[PDB]
Amino acid sequence: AGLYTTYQLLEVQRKLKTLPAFFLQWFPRQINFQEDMIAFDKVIQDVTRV
Amino acid sequence: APFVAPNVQGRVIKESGYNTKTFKPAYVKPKHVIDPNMIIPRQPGEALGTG
Repeated sequence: AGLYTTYQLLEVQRKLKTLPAFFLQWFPRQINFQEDMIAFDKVIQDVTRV
Repeated sequence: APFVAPNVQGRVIKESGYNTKTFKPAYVKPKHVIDPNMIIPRQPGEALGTG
């Protein structure tokens, strides 16, 4: 006291808030590609005919 | 069974025969023509650009 109030520091209270991954469980496949665009070819095959 | 007074002969009982089923199998004949108009054009696995 007098010059300055003495202190005890008790431990720091770190709240690290995060956004845990949920939707990325349905995007498991990863592609790293340098080409300009990605492309899909989707095919329908009606093999149900008699 | 028929009831029959024992003083008389007895009753004649009829019978039945049998039947048969007969089948011919059907016939199925699909085919494709595979001329170039189908072979040439790019199929899905082919890379864009060259192929």
